[PDB]
Amino acid sequence: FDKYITVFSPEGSLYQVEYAFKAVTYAGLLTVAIRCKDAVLVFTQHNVPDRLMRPDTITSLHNINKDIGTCITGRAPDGKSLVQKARQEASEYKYRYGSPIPVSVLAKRVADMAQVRTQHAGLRLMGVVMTFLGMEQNDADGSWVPQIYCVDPAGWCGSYHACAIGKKQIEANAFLEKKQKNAPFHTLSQKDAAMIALAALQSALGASLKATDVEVGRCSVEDHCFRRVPDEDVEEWLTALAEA
Amino acid sequence: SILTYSGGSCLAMAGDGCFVIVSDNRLGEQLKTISMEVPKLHVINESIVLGLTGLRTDQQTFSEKVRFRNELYKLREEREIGGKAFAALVSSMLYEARFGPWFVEPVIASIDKRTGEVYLCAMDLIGAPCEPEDYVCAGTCAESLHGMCEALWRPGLGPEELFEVAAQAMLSACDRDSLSGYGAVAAIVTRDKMTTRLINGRKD
Amino acid sequence: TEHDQSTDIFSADGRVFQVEYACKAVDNGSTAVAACCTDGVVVAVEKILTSRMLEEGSNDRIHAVDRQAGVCICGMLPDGRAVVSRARAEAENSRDVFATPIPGSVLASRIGEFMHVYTTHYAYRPFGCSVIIASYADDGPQLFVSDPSGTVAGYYGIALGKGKTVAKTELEKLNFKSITCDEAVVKLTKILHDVHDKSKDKLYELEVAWVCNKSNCVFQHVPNDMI
Amino acid sequence: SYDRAITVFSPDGHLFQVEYAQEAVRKGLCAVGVRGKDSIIFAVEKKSVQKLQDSRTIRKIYKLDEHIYLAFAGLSADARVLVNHAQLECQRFRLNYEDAVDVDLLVRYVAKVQQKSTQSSGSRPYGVSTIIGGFNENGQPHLWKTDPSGMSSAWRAVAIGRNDKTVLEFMEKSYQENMTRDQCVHFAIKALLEAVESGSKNIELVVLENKKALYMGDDELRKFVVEVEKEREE
Amino acid sequence: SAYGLTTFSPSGRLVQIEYATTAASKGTTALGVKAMDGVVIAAEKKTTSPLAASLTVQKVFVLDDHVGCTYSGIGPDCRVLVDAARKACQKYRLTYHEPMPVSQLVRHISSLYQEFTQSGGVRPFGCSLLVAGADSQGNHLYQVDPSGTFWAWKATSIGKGSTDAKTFLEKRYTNEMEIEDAVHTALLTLKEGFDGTMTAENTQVGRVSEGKFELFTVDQLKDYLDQI
Amino acid sequence: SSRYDSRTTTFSPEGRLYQVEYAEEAISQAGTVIGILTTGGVVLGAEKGVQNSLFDSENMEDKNISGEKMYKIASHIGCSVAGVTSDAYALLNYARLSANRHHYTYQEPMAAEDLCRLLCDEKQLYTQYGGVRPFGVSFLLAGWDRHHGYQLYHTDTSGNYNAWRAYAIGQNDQVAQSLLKRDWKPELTLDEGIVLCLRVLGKTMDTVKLSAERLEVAVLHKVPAPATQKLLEPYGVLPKTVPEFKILRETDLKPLIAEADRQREAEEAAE
Amino acid sequence: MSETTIAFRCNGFVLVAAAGLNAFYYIKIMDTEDKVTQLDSHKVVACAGENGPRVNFVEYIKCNMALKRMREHGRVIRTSAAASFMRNALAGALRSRDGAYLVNCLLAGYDVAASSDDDIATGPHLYYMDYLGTMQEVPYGCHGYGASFVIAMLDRLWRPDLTAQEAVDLMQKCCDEVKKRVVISNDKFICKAVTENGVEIVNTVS
Amino acid sequence: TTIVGVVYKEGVVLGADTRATEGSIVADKRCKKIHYMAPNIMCCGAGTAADTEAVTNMVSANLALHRLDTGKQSRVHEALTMLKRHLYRYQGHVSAALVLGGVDVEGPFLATVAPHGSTDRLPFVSMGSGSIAAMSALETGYKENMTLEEAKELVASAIRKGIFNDPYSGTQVDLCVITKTKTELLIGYDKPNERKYPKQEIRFPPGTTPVLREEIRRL
Repeated sequence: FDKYITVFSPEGSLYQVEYAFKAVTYAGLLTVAIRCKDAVLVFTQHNVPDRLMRPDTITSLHNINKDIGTCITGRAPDGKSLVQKARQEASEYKYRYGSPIPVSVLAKRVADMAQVRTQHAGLRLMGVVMTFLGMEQNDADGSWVPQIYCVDPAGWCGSYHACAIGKKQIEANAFLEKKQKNAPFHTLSQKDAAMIALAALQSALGASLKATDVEVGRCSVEDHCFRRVPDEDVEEWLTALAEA
Repeated sequence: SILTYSGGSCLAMAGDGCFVIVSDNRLGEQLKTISMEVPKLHVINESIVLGLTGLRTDQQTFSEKVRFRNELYKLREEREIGGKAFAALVSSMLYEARFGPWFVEPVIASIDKRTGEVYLCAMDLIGAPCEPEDYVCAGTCAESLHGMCEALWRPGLGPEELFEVAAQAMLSACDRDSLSGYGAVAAIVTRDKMTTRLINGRKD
Repeated sequence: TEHDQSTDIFSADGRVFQVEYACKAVDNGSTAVAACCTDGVVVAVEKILTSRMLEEGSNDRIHAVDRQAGVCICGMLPDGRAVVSRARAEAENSRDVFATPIPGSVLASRIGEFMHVYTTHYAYRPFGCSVIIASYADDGPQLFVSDPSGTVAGYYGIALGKGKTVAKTELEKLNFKSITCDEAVVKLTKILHDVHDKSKDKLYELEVAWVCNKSNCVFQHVPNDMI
Repeated sequence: SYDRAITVFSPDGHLFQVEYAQEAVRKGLCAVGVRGKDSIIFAVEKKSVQKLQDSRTIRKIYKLDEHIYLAFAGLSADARVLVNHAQLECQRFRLNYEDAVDVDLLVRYVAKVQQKSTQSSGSRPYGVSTIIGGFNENGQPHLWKTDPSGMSSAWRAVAIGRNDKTVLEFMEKSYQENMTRDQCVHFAIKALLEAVESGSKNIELVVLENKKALYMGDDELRKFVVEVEKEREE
Repeated sequence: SAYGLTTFSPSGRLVQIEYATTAASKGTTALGVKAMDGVVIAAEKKTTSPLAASLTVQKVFVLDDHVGCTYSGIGPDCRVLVDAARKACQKYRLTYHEPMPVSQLVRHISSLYQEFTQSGGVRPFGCSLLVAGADSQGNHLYQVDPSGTFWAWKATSIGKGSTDAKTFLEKRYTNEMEIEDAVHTALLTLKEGFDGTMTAENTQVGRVSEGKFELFTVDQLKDYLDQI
Repeated sequence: SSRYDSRTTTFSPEGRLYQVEYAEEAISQAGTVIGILTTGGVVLGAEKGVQNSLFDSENMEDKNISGEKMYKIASHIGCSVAGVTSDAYALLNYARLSANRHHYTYQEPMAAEDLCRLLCDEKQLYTQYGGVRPFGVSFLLAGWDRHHGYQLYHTDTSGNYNAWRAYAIGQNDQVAQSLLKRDWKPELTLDEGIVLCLRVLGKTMDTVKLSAERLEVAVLHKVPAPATQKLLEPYGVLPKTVPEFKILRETDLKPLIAEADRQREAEEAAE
Repeated sequence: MSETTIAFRCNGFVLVAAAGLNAFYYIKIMDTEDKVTQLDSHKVVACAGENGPRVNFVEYIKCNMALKRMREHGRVIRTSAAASFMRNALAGALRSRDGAYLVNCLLAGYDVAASSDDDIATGPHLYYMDYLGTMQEVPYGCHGYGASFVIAMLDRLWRPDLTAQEAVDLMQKCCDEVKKRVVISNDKFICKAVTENGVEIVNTVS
Repeated sequence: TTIVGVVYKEGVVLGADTRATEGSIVADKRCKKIHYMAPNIMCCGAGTAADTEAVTNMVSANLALHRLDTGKQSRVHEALTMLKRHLYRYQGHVSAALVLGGVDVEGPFLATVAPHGSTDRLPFVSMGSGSIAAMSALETGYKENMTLEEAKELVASAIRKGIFNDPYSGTQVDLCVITKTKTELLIGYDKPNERKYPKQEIRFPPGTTPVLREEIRRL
């Protein structure tokens, strides 16, 4: 009964929330995000099993507006419904206050959408983790700083230096923890950050990657916009890793 | 004019740790007089008096709504409301009827029990306040009253001297007005006591 | 096993069983195939007849949704018809409000969104159809599939329904960069005649449509002589 | 807004929510009405005698208009809601037609409210049976009963609540046409003491006559009870 | 869905309110101490991993310039109460042009908890709050639970390590403490129950004094941790 | 979703409403509450829970509006509650609003039985319409009005009410009701009533000496009328005495607790 | 103002009078309409205005007062509470969609003790009201074109200690002066007294 | 009313006069016309007093909520957008004209908002019934990169043109200086209208007024 709707079990837990988190791994893909000195990057597996599928129509990355990107991990159509609600939110904010929504504010608004379904009966929770990426401005000096914020099915909202989500996330997080001990990720260049993210994917999947197996997104101090990184730029990061 | 249909006027003045507030007694229908015993003052608590002028049906309706909100405030908050919060409440109730107003013009006087500071306010009929440190006036003989007070008021009067000045201002102005008169009532408020007096005037 | 009574409940493993059951209705239906050439797109489907006394055109599975785009339904036909209506309304909205023919990728994503919303609420059930969408607007020829989960993808060639495993094998021996829309009709029809099972379903016919340069980017049924 | 169906048919034509409501009525205190020539009596059992109860007892016979009264059995809180609806309808009728409401027409309004509660989604039936009595504007007395299904009927004497079926058999034998105001009071007290234990302060009583109503005092009631307790020994 | 999820049971218990109260009592530890001239509240913020950014995690909130709060239990549920409380404070200023008293704000919050124990289609909130503030009647510290019940305290604690913390405060509390001695006492009480090393990055502190509520920065908190 | 509906407003098979019975069981587990009708007023008394040292005062400006257990509804009506505390606050607000709207419309005070009947109708509604649990509260109400004088009512979870010369709700209500049935009399004064209340709470709590920190007492009585401003209200007429609800402090109880301990030591002597 | 109404209170009574006229433009339809309506055993209201609003307003007040009576054990309501309810209905209507009730009233009553606990000052009361919702307790009052003549007479001749006989005489002089000086014909008056024994018609006034 | 603003090198200076009138009478000789919006943002208002007061209070409260939610300093463009949207919905019936100024991470910002809901961002503005007279000093005196002292002297001279030449403006000058780090209010910055002839004192002997009755009450 506690297994079927949002009420508490006797130990204080919510089972539909636990099960919505297994939906995140059931989908079978892995994502990694990392923030370095001047940028934020996100690397997700591009799976095109069927040889007849048109690869440029399958994506886990989307723009919310010009300057904010998302990566969906988990049940794919659930994630597309949250992309549409986030788009609507960012456009209401701009009408009301006359400026584009900051990435920390947007993440909190989507986290509230999720919490409402853990507390009202009759609508299914969405079985996804949404990762949001963007640059944010300081009020002191006016300089811009990259951010990563993740939102989970319970309505939790949090910021990271780097994060792995999906199948074998436990092993990929362990891996990034080790690498962090050498140098904090905010001192690293793009290339060094990228070599750590690609090495973590490979280590956890237990395989070798070509450029066509990963899709990558980026925002930077140089160009605020969220943009897909070209396959040629990724090849050269993988080449650089294969050497060392 | 709807504001002059019913008759009546009100004045309040500030002193050293005291105020005086005064109203006329007439109630009419344009030039006809219905009653000569209708003062327009309402005691809200020991520290606050409200004077209301304007159309008499809206004085009676608006003062009943204010007394109802004040009763619920005391049960929720377990304290008496103070003068600045009371005037903010009244201004908010008038602006709620911005596009179909209550035809009343309130005058509010209060004294902070602790400090001895006096607070006066007058509002227009949609709630805009004005908070001088000397006197406020409203009603049918407002223009004359406003000029009598400017001539007679001075800083730092005690209760008895301040009473004399307010009575003379109210009686001189009412004698030049057809719609206000038949004497006046006054409340004199200090930290320690509240006195009330009936002032004799003309009978026309 | 109470977890499979409504679409608003996850199972312990992270699945939504009512949506899986709806997919089983599509997998037991008649076969469809489609291919994206350099000119256009071709769709073909098998109709299982329930009587030898039907008029021609009865229970058509292929429907136009704008001048330049069309839909083919697999699985339960009346459910498919509710999606056809929605799609017609989205194509009209795009012309009336934005003054454009709806791009193929946008049409497919709206159809997906609409189907997904019926997998979320205790009072509705999932659709029991998959839709093939074929379009040629200012984004070129495009072929998409949306299923009962609301998942949407783009293809060069595709097969659905009970013959799909074999049909897929035969679509993999085509050359998609080179083929024209007149060759395609011959190959696609052949695949459908070969997977037909003659024991179970005795009476059947084929329905075929296209949108291409030859037709002036108008979506239409092929003339019955080209079969 | 909750809109679940609560009252439904079951396999042999039963409406269980309506029969359960009828069981709450049979658990309730006993009530009696008696029509005479020119009077109507209502008599009701009370919860019990206590030292701590307040002497001014809460009334369980209600006035609906100057000329109409109501007694009941079942859930007391549901009955108060029904009384409130019937008081408003009596005044709505004066506002619309000028005349005072007839008793049979007010009984139809009440029965219709009960019937609707057995067919409206989102709500259960009233667990209440009523006895309603009054005089028209031509001095003729009426006495009616309603049940939780909405069925209404007119009676010369009637009983509801616990041991209704016993009190009704007693009344079937002894009732006579055209009784006096005092002969009616006797008959009603007597009928009640088939169910109830003593007759001290466990009876309230109302006498209704064309243009006069009386909640009987303790002294006048004691007189009538001893007279009846004497005749029950014979 | 429009039926109730919280219902009475044969011995008169409302079990969903107990289960929600069990969820609140398994959160991380928060506490509060009232001095004679202010109030301090504090909470643990340990992350699960060093890949999480510590700075952005908030356990102590400003509700208005004179009052703030902390929580134990389910965080996303607390955000709903914090938004409702902020809104109520501003609505009170628009009507009376003064700060909402803490007594009135707590009652507002309590009635929002009570609705989620009775309305149709909803479960109760799974968090307790500590509210601290200053008004005309002085400095106040209150606790509110998932039932909607509230209490005024001199010192108290909520969450996992809450029984040992309350025993430790009972010994060391006096009616004559200054504000600075209270900040010391609060940080000492946390350290007892803390698993690991208390740092200025994994703890958070707020203070009422001179009629204002303020979160300590990391730097301010480091000065206090080097003295204890 | 309909298969998980618990059907709170559905009759069960003997005309019973189970949620209403279960909420009544919750009341019988709460702190004891006593009420007594005298010739000088009504007394309400309640047991408070055990008194921790770290508890604080709200420090409210006016002390006779609310304690832990006693609440003012209007100048002539007070009450005391047993049951679910946050449910009591919701009904208390409804009563405050009802009683003060009546005064707005008629400019006179609401009758005590009328206020009690509105409150009980709000409870009855949740047992018949709308699919949620009922309120789990019982009230003792004390009032004064020009129709019937001093009154004491009790309300229950079904929405029924009754009138009493003395009564008890909560934990040990059969013990308390037995002692009151012995020692109540029609000719009690207000001070004799307060002593009779402290001795009954004394017995049920089961302590030889009465802790002044574990009790609460309120009274509804008539006091001399205040100002009579015939200059500002020329047609205003007050009477000599007006009702007041008062919550007794530790400096008003001290002598009355003494008198309750002496009568306790002279009842242990005869035995 | 085509119909005049008059009232005044003395030590143990209130007298109330009103003209009988019903008109259609310049034609008298009848001159015997009773406009002094009884609200309960010890209360009357005299109203001036067109038949439609007058009748619909007094039936609304009578209905609400009867309802309030039976949810209160049939106890007589005080005159100030009835006045307060009427004023609130007139003021309410003024700001409503249908508009104001165009009626002007005088309400009179005699208050009597409910029980032995009742500390009410027993006595007669008289309230002047207008169609806007203005309400004032007065010793005497009038509506209509005749009002100004009668008010001046009463300022000259009224005292609180008039006997019943002196008061009936004084009311007849007031009605005669309305007939003498007002162009609109008010030829028949109906008068009622309110006392500790209830409401009675005074037959010697017309 | 006369209200004025200018942009200088590091900030904004706002100014106002202090007379309120009803008809041809001076109701208040010292009304405040410079309202608080945020720690870095101020507003002066002309128009219907109640409307001006209500609008600025509502936006000031919604900006305070938004700072607690987001954690960031309020932007002057946000205030401007929120005012404009409210005024536009009421089609001029809420008759408030406003001068808004403040400083945020993108530097100084000054603008006007008309009652129908239109805006203008400029380096010097004026509004009210004295606006034409004040604008004559601004066009003769303004220049780029003024110091703080030049800017205070220029705003005070523009308000004095309204005070001496427009009958609905008067009494004295109030200023408000808004920099990156602080907001400073300077009430009575210039008082050019003192008393010329000292007020004759008119003593009434106590007992002068006839009284019929008296009641007393202790508190």
